[PDB]
Amino acid sequence: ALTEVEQKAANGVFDDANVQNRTLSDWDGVWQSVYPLLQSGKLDPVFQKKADADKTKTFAEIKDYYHKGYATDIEMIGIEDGIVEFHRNNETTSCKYDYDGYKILTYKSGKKGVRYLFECKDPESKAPKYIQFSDHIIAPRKSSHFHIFMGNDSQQSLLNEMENWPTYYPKQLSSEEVVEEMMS
Ligand SMILES: [Zn+2]
Ligand SMILES: [Zn+2]
Ligand SMILES: [Zn+2]
Ligand SMILES: [Zn+2]
Ligand SMILES: [Zn+2]
Ligand SMILES: [Zn+2]
Ligand SMILES: [Zn+2]
Ligand SMILES: [Zn+2]
Repeated sequence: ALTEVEQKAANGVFDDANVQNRTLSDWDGVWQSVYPLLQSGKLDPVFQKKADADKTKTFAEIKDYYHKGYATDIEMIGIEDGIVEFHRNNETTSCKYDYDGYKILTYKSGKKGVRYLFECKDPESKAPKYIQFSDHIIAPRKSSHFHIFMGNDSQQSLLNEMENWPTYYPKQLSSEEVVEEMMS
């Protein structure tokens, strides 16, 4: 359902003038971490497809890359009415996040991506002070899945993080629906 501008942008190619602000509501819903899907072998067909289409890396090497990438103990994330809550160890934290703009990044490959920045200003909240969404979308559209970076140092410290990117899909998807979306 993507305009070809959207299409190329999801592949990391776009001009800075086409990036646009996004509200937190683009991420409304209940989301499952995909790390447990990795840890149970259910994402293995993704890693094997990528391994078979690339001469430089083996299945195990791709699997280890995404094991590092997806690792997190935030199992679920719920987003609604301006509030993000993070599920961890049978407890949640939550905050009403304020939008703080976006940041356009150029990866070492030459591909580009956009991070959408939010900040918690609730002295009562125990949620992360800074979060960043990144989901291969650069202008308003309901997200299909997202990477999130979370931290309590600064937004810049998050901008530096390129190895760990907890990734989330809608709760209702089965592991096979997740695998199918990932192979596209
Ligand atoms: Zn620019
Ligand atoms: Zn090797
Ligand atoms: Zn709730
Ligand atoms: Zn509502
Ligand atoms: Zn919970
Ligand atoms: Zn991605
Ligand atoms: Zn790190
Ligand atoms: Zn996708």
